[PDB]
Amino acid sequence: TVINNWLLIEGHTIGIGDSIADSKTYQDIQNTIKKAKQDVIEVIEKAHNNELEPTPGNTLRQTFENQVNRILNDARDKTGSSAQKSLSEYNNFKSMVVSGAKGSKINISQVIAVVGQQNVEGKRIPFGFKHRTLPHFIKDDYGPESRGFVENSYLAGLTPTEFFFHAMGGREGLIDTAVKTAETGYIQRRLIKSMESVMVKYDATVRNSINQVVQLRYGEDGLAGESVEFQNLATLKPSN
Amino acid sequence: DEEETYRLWKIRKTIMQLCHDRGYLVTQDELDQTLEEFKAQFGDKPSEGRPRRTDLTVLVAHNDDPTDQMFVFFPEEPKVGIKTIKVYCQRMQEENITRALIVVQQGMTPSAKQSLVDMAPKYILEQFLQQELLINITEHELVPEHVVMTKEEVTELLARYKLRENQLPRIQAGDPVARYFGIKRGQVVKIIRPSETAGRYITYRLVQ
Amino acid sequence: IDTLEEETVMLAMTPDDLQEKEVAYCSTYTHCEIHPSMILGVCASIIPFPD
Amino acid sequence: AETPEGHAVGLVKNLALMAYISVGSQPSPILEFLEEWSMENLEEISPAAIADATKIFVNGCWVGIHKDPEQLMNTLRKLRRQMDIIVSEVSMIRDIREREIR
Amino acid sequence: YVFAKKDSKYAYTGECRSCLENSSRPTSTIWVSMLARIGQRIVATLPYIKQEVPIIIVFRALGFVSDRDILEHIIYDFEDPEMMEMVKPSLDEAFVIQEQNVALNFIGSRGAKPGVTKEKRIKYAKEVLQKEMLPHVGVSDFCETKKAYFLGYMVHRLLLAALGRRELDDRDHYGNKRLDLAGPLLAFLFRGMFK
Amino acid sequence: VGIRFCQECNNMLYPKEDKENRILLYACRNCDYQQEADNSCIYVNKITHEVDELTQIIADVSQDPTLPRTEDHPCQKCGHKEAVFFQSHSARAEDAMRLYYVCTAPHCGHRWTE
Amino acid sequence: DREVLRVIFPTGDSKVVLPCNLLRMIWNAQKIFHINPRLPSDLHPIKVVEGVKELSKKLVIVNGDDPLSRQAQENATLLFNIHLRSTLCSRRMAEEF
Amino acid sequence: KDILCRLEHTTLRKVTANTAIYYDPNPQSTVVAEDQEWVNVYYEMPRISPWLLRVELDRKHMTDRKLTMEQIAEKINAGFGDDLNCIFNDDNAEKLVLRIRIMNSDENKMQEEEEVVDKMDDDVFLRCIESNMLTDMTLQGIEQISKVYMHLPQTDNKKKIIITEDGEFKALQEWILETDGVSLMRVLSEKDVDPVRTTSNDIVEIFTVLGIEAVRKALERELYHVISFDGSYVNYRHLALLCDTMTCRGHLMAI
Amino acid sequence: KAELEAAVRKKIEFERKALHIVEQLLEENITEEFLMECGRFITPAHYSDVVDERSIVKLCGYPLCQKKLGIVPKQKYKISTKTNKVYDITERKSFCSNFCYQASKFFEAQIPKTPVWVREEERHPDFQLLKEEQSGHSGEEVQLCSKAIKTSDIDNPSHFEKQ
Ligand SMILES: [Zn+2]
Ligand SMILES: [Zn+2]
Ligand SMILES: [Zn+2]
Repeated sequence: TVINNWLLIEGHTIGIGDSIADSKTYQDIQNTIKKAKQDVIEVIEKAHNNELEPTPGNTLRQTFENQVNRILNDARDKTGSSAQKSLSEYNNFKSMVVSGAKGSKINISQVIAVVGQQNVEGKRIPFGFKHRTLPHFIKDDYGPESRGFVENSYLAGLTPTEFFFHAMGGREGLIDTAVKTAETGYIQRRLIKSMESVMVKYDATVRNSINQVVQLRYGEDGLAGESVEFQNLATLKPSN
Repeated sequence: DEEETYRLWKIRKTIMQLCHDRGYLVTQDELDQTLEEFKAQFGDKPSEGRPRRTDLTVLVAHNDDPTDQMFVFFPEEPKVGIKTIKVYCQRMQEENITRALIVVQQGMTPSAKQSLVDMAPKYILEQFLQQELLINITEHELVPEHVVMTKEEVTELLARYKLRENQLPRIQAGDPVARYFGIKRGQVVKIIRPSETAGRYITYRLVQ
Repeated sequence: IDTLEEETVMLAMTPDDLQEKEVAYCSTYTHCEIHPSMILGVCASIIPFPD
Repeated sequence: AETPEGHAVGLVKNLALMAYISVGSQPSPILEFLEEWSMENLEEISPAAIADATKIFVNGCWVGIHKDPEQLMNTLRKLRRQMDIIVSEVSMIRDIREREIR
Repeated sequence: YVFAKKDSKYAYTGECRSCLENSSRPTSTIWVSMLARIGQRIVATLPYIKQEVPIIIVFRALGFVSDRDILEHIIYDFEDPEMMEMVKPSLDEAFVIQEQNVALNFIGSRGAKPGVTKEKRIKYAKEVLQKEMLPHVGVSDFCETKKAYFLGYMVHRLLLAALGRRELDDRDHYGNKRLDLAGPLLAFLFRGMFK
Repeated sequence: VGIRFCQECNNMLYPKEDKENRILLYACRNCDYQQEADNSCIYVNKITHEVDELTQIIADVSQDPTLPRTEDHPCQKCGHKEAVFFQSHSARAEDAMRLYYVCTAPHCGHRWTE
Repeated sequence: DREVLRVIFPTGDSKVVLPCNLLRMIWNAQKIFHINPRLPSDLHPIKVVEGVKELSKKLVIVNGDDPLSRQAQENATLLFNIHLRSTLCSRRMAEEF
Repeated sequence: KDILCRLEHTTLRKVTANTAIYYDPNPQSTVVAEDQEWVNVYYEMPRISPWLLRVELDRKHMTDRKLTMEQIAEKINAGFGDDLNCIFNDDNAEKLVLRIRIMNSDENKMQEEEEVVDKMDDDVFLRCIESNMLTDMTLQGIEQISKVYMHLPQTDNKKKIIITEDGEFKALQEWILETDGVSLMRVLSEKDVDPVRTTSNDIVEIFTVLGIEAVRKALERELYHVISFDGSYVNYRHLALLCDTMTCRGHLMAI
Repeated sequence: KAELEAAVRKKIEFERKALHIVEQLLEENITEEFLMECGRFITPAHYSDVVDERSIVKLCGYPLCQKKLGIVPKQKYKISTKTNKVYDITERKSFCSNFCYQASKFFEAQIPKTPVWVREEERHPDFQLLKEEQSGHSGEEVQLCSKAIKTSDIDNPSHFEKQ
């Protein structure tokens, strides 16, 4: 109550200009993205000239794939951080995030910096036509634009192929949501009907419906779980 | 070859610890002898050699009374059948001992094991594969400490907790650590384990 | 163009950008999008600024 | 974008705006044109010629082989782009690596 | 469509749902699979036949008795020694059968109605290969050197997949789909009612 | 490695052994046709199977619009400046990402990897 | 007791979960009684020792008079007592709290 | 990596570069020109079958597994005896190969109906043997462990946490293997494998090898890992109670 | 009564089968008809136990044979070139001679497969099988009639006149 009323005095909003970054940060993010582009380009040229040697264990294709995903995720995270470091104190997205109240800082990263690489089943966008992701790209294109790297923020807007790769990669979220809710409800019901008759008896033992000893003391120290708390031990760390 | 000496030595080390746990007077030096002393004492050459399966056969006497002894029989045969278990029993008939322990390599046929248990009251015999003795499992990280409660101690337990044995948790009589301790139905194992909430916990399990 | 004839074609998104001489990406374009927003259905053509 | 959410996500879909579902046609005009454009049937050939020539399927059924599939695709496209014999909703794919014209 | 059966007993399977021009009778799927693992033999799962049939049996039931006259329909370049050794293991499972009528008998012996007479089983297998195997290729008394070519195409394309020379087919690709609107749905509903 | 075909019934010639001279025959099992082999090999399994893909790629792919062209890779045969590169994409040699070029000038179609 | 802890927690993670925040009750006490940390304390070290000794006997989870009941009691509060004796130390309660 | 290769399954197909069933009746003639010399090394003074299964093994794959063809011949006559001759070159020579010939059935076992049972020809027979003995000789490994990953860990949950004589905890970094496929009892009973560690993520294998209390503790460890993966936190009371209900009957009870 | 008598009946059956295995173990005092009346009791698994038990004692797993098994080969497979088959010697190692193996295998092939609890339920098909098995092992005693003594590692999937 007292915060609602002080907020009548102070007010909170979110608008454009919270999503906009000064020209310094725009140049920073553009240069970060351009570096990631040319780094993936030189990795691709390595692969195309066989200077890429497979890291021990997986493949040469998986080596290239991991190297590229690494470059591109580093680009996305560097843009996100270099953006959030420019959020003024007068910015309301900073207000949202530093108190952890609403959204994640990755949401604001995408709003301000870069949407980043879209994945379908953990990998980059699959080659869904014959050897290309969309009929707009050349066959055998492993560049970041071809396989799903959205290099625009939501303020600058996604180009037509980024829009589609983003729809592709954001349908996985919608399907994962449904399958997770289903599996989770199942697991919860199974647990709840498994251990539902177990309860601390009057001699402190934890017993099940057949009056069989499950534990001789609850939690094997006998204490309720809500009245306990994290504490250090102080004789488990120093030297002799 | 040296590999079979290694396996014989490891199995003898596990059997020495297994007899020590069950409460048999095993000397400390015979409990931890490295491969060199095993070679020097037995031969270090299994094939064509003195360190045969037989002649490494231990007879250890219990700690409460040296009358109650136990053999551990390493048969030379890969598999073991009724004839050899019967020669083992008639050998145990002399020097009047009743516990034996057969360390087989491939195991025993179900009829042979069924004949093993029908000698229930006078010759308690029991079989161990080699593959199970190449490691002491009671020295694993996951395996807590098991103690075997005497009958007076389990009586005192149930009279203190007002329990019936069918109210305790259960451990199968063919559990690896129940076979290790030679536990039979109706006996109670006491598992001491360290817990992160209380520090220590002593649960009990009834051998079903 | 149908969905399997669409794999032999080399589309452009816009004439104004894609078929203009530059540092060459593709120079064998064979078709062109009318407008790239014709990829959206009836209920998603109401959303303003969907990109 | 347009899909339901819940138990039918992704199973019910919607056409894009300019998407047109073709209504059907008859392959007989195309089959006659193909015969007339130096396509060899699957009876007047020796399976020794079928090797480096281009299969020609029409509606799934393998109909012949052609020894110049580039000029044939040019001709068939130029005809569909005038609606002479090939109506506009007729698909003509050329697998260059597979050597087929479907 | 050549897909890869995850496990079962077939490493690769190439199906072809066939339907005539005016869909008089429903589609009749034929499979041509390559067993997992002599060697990997090829079998043809025909409609109206309960067991798999060696592929060379189905090529002899069409009247291509010899063995060069069965690989000329399957392997268009004989100087490909890698593709020929894949068909070698299957020109052996059908080594016993060297004539058309014993092959037609071999097929009819597996039908839905295993008749009593060798001639009646031969005629049963004859009309099942003549009307229910690849009907889109033709249903006639001389559409046999076209069904041989098409079944050789399905076998050749299964080999190209097994040799890893062609990508397996995508089941979600929309080039591989067709939408039945009010026209096809209602015509399918009107065939039954006029019948 | 290859298939031999009979000369009377055109069925397949299977290998058999010639005892009296101990020489490898190829004999048909529908005739008494026999043929003294020249290979002395019956079966070759190539498990590692180093394959030439310069032989699977047909020059007709130089007519693909969707394929990337090049200029700094002239054909060695004809000296044509342009080419058309692509990758293998074959379940066997899909591991490497090697580029093959197919000269794009008509009548040449000379393939080469670098 | 330190050697015992080194057995229970062999990984060295000292963050445990115990039923009394002792470093916060010590703070509540420093505040309730206006403890001046700049002055000599009047708490006798022997009083700390004996007081925690008699406190550990009132924290009863398994009520005893019985050898196995006494052992179950000593186990049930083995970690909390180690804690209590290492925070209500006599050196800490005289130079830190 | 030595213990690695001692654990991981190595059949013969993973070692072979190529095979070839030649027809070679008189090995002194040796239709293959390269073998000819070292073959008479076995024929200076030692019947035989004319069909010859010649296996060219990969060299780097036998440098890795520390395999020598001596042991391959041993594995082969371990399953067939001298029913099936194997010949091999010396390893310091390039392209080590293995020449196999089904020796014979010596003079006895007469009067049988062998031509009646339509016996496979000798080439087809040697090929069926080559599949029967290529699918698995199992030259090394535990035949259930497909893949093995050796690596140094960084998370302190898998590092050797010792207590220095100073008295302080120290995390020793050292190699651990991660197999794929469980043969716990066979694995942790071999040399230079820590038996006091070396768990498994299969609680049925733990239950059969180590018992019900070990499966209780390991089941709790796996639940704790699954739950604390995404930085979550469930009190130990609840994990302990679930794992006490699941295993208080003597065996593993799914719920 | 119903399950109490069940316990006692199948336990007396257990010890009876035990000494049945023991009579089997005897180097002699086994007549052919003694073998008949004992195989009257023995089930498949029990006869497998018989052959394993005696094979351990270096005595032929077949009742009638008393030859000692002085040496046993280590190879698991025996490939024959007379006919072209790889044979699995994993049971033939249990016997001294080939005809003994075939005799024993035929014998347990003609053992009653119904469980011992309901085996003495019907002595009619039991003694049917008893005279059956006597005839069979007698044919095995006179001569072997087939040198295929080690099962068969079958790897031949081609069809013959399955038309
Ligand atoms: Zn011929
Ligand atoms: Zn050129
Ligand atoms: Zn015998």
